[PDB]
Amino acid sequence: DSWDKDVYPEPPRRTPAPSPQTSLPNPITYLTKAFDLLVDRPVTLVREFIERQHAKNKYYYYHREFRRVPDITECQEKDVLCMFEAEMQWRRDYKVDQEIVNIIQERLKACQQREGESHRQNCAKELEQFTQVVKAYQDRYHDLGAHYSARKCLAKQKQRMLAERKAAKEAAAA
Amino acid sequence: MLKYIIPTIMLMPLTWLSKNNMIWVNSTAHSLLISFTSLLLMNQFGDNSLNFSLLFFSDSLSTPLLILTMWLLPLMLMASQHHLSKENLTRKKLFITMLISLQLFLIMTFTAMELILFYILFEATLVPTLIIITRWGNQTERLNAGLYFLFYTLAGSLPLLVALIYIQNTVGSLNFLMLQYWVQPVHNSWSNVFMWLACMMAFMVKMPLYGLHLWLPKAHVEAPIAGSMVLAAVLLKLGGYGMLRITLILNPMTDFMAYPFIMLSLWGMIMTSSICLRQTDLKSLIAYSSVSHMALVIVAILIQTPWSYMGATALMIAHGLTSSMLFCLANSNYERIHSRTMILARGLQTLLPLMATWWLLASLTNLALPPTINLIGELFVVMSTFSWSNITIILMGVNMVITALYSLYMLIMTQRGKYTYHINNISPSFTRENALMSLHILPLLLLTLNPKIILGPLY
Amino acid sequence: EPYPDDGTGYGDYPKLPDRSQQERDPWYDWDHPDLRLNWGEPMHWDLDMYIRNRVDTSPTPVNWNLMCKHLFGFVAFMLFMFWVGETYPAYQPVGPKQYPYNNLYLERGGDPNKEPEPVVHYEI
Amino acid sequence: AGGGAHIEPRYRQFPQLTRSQVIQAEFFSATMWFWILWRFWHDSDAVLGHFPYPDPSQWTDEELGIPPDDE
Amino acid sequence: SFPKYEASRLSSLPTTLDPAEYDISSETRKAQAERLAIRSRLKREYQLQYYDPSRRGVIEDPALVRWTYARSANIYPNFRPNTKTSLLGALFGIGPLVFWYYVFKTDRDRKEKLIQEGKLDRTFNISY
Amino acid sequence: TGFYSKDLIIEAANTSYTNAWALLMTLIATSFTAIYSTRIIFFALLGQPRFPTLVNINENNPLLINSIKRLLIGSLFAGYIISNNIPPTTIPQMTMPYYLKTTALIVTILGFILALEISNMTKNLKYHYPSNAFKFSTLLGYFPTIMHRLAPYMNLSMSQKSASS
Amino acid sequence: YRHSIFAFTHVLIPVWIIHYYLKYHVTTKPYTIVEKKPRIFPGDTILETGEVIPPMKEFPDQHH
Amino acid sequence: SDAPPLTLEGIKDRVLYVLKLYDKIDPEKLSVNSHFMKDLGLDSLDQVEIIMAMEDEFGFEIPDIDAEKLMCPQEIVDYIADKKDVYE
Amino acid sequence: GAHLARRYLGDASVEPDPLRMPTFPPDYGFPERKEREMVATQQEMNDAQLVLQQRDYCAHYLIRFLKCKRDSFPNFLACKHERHDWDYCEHLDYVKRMKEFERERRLLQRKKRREQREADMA
Amino acid sequence: YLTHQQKVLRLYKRALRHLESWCIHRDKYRYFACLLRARFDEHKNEKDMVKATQLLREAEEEFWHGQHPQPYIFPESPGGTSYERYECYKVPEWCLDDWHPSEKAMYPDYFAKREQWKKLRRESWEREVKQLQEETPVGGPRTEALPPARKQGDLPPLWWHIVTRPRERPM
Ligand SMILES: CCCCCCCCCCCC(=O)OC[C@H](COP(=O)(O)OCC[N+](C)(C)C)OC(=O)CCCCCCCCCCC
Ligand SMILES: *C(=O)CCCCCCCCCCCCC
Ligand SMILES: [Zn+2]
Repeated sequence: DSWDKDVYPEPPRRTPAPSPQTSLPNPITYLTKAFDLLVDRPVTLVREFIERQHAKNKYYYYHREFRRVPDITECQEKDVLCMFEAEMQWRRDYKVDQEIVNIIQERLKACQQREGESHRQNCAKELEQFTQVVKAYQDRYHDLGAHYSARKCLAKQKQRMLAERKAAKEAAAA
Repeated sequence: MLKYIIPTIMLMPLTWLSKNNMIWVNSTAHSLLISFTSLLLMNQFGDNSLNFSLLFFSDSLSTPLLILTMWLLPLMLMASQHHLSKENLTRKKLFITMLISLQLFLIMTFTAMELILFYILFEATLVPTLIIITRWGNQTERLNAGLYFLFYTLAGSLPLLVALIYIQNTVGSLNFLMLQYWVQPVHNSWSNVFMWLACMMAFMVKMPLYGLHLWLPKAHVEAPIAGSMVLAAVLLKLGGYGMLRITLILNPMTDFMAYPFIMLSLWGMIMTSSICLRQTDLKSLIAYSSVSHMALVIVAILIQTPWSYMGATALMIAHGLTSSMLFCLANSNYERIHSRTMILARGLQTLLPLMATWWLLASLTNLALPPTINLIGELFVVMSTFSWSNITIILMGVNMVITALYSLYMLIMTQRGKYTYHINNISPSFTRENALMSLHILPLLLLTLNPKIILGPLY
Repeated sequence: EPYPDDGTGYGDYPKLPDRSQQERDPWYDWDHPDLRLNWGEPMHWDLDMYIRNRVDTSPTPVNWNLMCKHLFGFVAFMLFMFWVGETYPAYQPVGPKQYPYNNLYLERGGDPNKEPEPVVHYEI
Repeated sequence: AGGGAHIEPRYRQFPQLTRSQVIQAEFFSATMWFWILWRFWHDSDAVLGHFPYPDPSQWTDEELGIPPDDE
Repeated sequence: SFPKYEASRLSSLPTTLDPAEYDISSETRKAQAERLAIRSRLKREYQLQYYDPSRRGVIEDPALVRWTYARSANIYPNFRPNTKTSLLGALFGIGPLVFWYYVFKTDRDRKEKLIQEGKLDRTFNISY
Repeated sequence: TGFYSKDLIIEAANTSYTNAWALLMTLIATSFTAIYSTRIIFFALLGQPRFPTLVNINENNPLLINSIKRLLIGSLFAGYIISNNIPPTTIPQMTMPYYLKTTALIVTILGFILALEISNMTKNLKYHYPSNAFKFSTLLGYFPTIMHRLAPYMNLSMSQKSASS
Repeated sequence: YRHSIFAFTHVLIPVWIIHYYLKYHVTTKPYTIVEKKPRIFPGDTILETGEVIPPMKEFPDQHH
Repeated sequence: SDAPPLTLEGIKDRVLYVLKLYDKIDPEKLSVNSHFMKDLGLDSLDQVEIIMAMEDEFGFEIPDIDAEKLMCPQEIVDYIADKKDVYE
Repeated sequence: GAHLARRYLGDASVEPDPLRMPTFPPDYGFPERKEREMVATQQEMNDAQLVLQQRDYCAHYLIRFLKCKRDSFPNFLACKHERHDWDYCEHLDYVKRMKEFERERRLLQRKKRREQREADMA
Repeated sequence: YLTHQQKVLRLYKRALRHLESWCIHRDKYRYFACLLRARFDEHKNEKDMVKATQLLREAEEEFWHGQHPQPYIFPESPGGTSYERYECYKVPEWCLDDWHPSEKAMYPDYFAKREQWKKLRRESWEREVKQLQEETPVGGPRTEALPPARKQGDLPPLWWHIVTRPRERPM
């Protein structure tokens, strides 16, 4: 297969069987028999020729994997060598998280088109996830600014955590 | 960056040791070769910038400006051949030397890792620029234009020198990589308000900021063709590039210090567009058009958002190609009728059909017709400023209307209408002039296909 | 007639009549037919504003003040009448067209949990 | 351009015609009326009305389920 | 009698309905004639160069040169700081900048309160 | 073609929770459609010619006839063909009082009758009284003569005296 | 001949290029072409799975 | 445009064919040279009506500054000849 | 709209508000009110992809009509009876909601008389 | 300036155009054209030179009140739908001097006939200047218009651009 089916789900297709009632012929049915003979088959011949060439000299490319490194929380102040690797790792994860929100958004848009006029109901699992990730993405990376960095991300989290532990502490005193 | 600095130096021996009748040919060919190798700077990674040595580095903000800089020198050489024809041999080779020494400083300026090395080369560009204007301009006003161009820049540069040295004493370093990890927030105090002004006013005079721009309609008008091209294509972007770098060490004071400079730019963006509707000089009309676009870049840099910086970088490259193209167009008419009044030679589309096609394409990019990179950069700045304050759509929408009004009024005045009867020496367009316009417009449109290489470090 | 010496930089430049270029003899053989000028003629200070592609000052059949009264009146009355029609809508005699299954609760993005208060519609 | 029947522009007079203009012009004029009449006959509801409008005045208080005024 | 035509800067008085064309004094005939005199002297000078075959270029127009010189380079040396320029310059130059400052300052100050307190909706806002 | 779209709109406009003045304006407009259509037919097809003496009134170029013909066919069958194939997506209203179902037809025909009478009244040799209602409509409401002469004057004047000088 | 040449270079060749582009490049990536799932009416059989949807309830209809 | 070109003689036929339906001139006395003031003494205001008839005949309209200088059935053909670039 | 003259140039209390249609008590008032049933319960409507406004109570009719159009292609002139059936079914729904308008209007007229009696008792 | 005789002719000239715009139908135009025609003859015989002006001003003022808001304009006049429609196709004559020889060789006959005119103008230029200076007042010319050609061979001075102007329908 081309893409992993789990990452991009698709419910099974149900094509209703044709059931003609009129005596006239269906023009599309004959066109489908003329398109699949003068377009589909000739194109398949060229591809099969091209596909055979590729199999003769197969060669591979690998998906680079990055070894984990200490995060910004484990780096001494004004320690560039330790802060450099931690900062670079943070930037890579920021890029990955950007694409995750793109995967979820892509799934959400697909549901709206696939489900047609009933999209407002059948698209409930996707929309819940989309709101789930977007809330998480907003907290991790938002209002940081153009000169964003791991330090500002750490500071923002510590601002949220303090305002949460204080809220939790004083809730019991209500 | 030595692989580009040394070739640029070798252009100087090439010009002086070449045959007396091959200075324009050898110079043009070899500078084009230097431009071709500049594409190697695009080895940009997503996490870490490209660090060559302790003096030079390149990231996604430097690369587009460097490639633009080295692509402009061959174009300047073609445009200078005509009016430097009766000039004697020795002074022609001095003119080319100024252009090469100007490219030498620019490429080192856009790649300097340390912020005082940036200052030296940033200021060093004044000398060659001043000499081109004051020695090879035509009018009697080139002398006073040179003085205005000189003292406006230094009045802002000298406070900048003090501010940078103060930062090194306190922080301990000026290496831009180091500042990214040792930067500390700026406290709100009267001393820190003037530290902010010193670090920025030097770059506001070169954008230019509205109010501090009276030198631009004098330098860009009295300069030779090569002077106007580099002045309005690269030298204005030194200030914009400078701001993008030094705003790293000014947070959070930029939250409130940006207010006076956002209002000057937003309202000045409408004063400069309006002034274009009544300018009686075709070359001065294009000059004021530069202040309006660069007012968008000032707003984009001062609000510090990922979308604004991506828009700011795209706008700077788009303006450089479009503004330099317009100066060349206005120059071709001047080289025939030898006058700058816009209402003198009319209906030129009847006599120069192809040169009017270049006029049309240049104006479409000037008024940001999609999907040009002129529109992509401007749109992103408009999107970012809407989040800043939804009311800004009013001012950035009115400027769009005025921008299309003066862009097409210039097109209609000189191309449409009826030709002047007593102007009878409109010879056809030489291949030199047609090729000059094709080297501006083709790269401008091709970038639309892969526009991510001009969006900057925050892409 | 020099411009008034109010210190606005006009100097000794002639103050020609504030007449558009469309208000000139169209048939007179002009040295500049489009601009309707003559070589050696002092150009109006605002010549670039009075060209034929711009502000025109030709006499109009209806006096300027009269035109303003009519146009504003039509605009003013029409807007007032729209407001009157907005607060007095014209609606035919009908009821709240009914829909089943709790008024299409599940079809309208209804949350299955915390089921709605049942709503039913009876024949008639 | 085209076939170019090249009918001379006559001086003060009625312009010359051809046999093709009138026959084709008249053909569509009759087609419009034929189409207008044929559709009007088969389904005239669309232009006059589909269903009678039930006057509510000529109704009874019983079918509407109005409780008696006497409670 | 029909209502009289009332002129204006954007609607000039028709020449026919102007009580200045019909009167024929001694000054008018020797004045409207004088205008045509110089107007003809200039046309003669222009006509000589326009029709000359040994000419290829642009006929310099001193009227055009004076028009542009009075619009760009002669304004400042004829400028005096007085009560009109100072007041006109102040409210056109400083006025709008101040007006737009309080508009944007008030708008952004209002927004910041609603975001700190959570009263501004930013559910799906992940672009800025 | 037009009946399957225009008439079906007046039916929905008439029988909707709408704005009474807006509902009235549409109906008056539909009558006005007949009046200026009758203006074109009367002044361009009927009466006696007013054009110069030497003209070439030719229509036999094959391109001109063919181009018009296809749209002429389309102008008659487009509404029926389209409306009977597009899937339903609303609830069209088909039951309504008699004076609302045909309100579209009566106003246009009524305007047709009114237009024909007014057109013929121009043949009589009675003089004319220039009316302000006539000059208001002739000059497009004066909007193109105030705005297009006022706004350019204000903006351009401000550019030179204030912005630049 | 004129129509056959035009119907070949300007219709048949592009639809080969477009179809080859769509079949083997565009459709190999997720959600490049997303169809609307066909409408399923009562009393229909599915080509893929073979399910049958029971018809609707008895209609209490009437003439006209 | 498909409009037939105007010939030098063709214009003259039209010019006189219009003057011959005035019902104020003698057809046998009006010729290519017939002044409207010195030859047959036609009224000046009739020149306005004469020219208007010419303008309504050829389509284009003559200026009033030069219409007042034309009372010579030969001159009208000359003026129209020098306004539609007719040379044969 | 004849009734409009009454509501805007007459008495507002008698006429019912279209946005405030009867909040009156439940089925009480009409003995043995019969619930309006439905045919396409949940999945039949959400399988023909009917619009959110069309599938009110004639879905069985609309679903049936859409079945004919798919099969009758290209005989677009066919299925005329199916469309007529849905039009009639929609018409009955239109009158049924129309009855509620007059049902409440007279109930409003009845409701005021009792109030008038109490005010006029003394 | 316009002589009082000229003004009446212009006023009469326009009044019929606007009047024609009110009638449209030819027959209704003829009926009122005669009536308006008559009203001129009513005061035509007047020879006061001081009451005629008063009527003219009252005539001009009367014309303005009743003038058609949208007068008919012939489609080649200052205001018509095809005014200057072909100004883009009109090109000067000196443009041919810049042609490439290869594209000039496409018309061997045409350009031979052009060289004669340049010779004709070049030879005639000296005489035309001499004619204008002598036939002009000492202080300079007083009006437009140039003298005609006096002697045979000499051509009207200042004739090149009037003679060789672009055609009115270039293409
Ligand atoms: C069911 C809804 C009502 C249906 C009836 C239609 C509405 C009544 C009007 C029908 C008559 C008609 O439009 O007349 C059409 C006439 C015809 O041109 P003319 O000027 O008479 O002749 C022209 C030729 N001349 C000059 C030689 C005689 O032009 C007019 O009226 C001109 C005035 C138009 C504006 C008036 C309506 C807008 C009012 C608002 C403020 C301007
Ligand atoms: C009620 O909703 C009627 C809405 C229709 C508005 C147009 C009314 C036109 C009345 C004209 C008189 C016709 C009387 C039969
Ligand atoms: Zn030159």
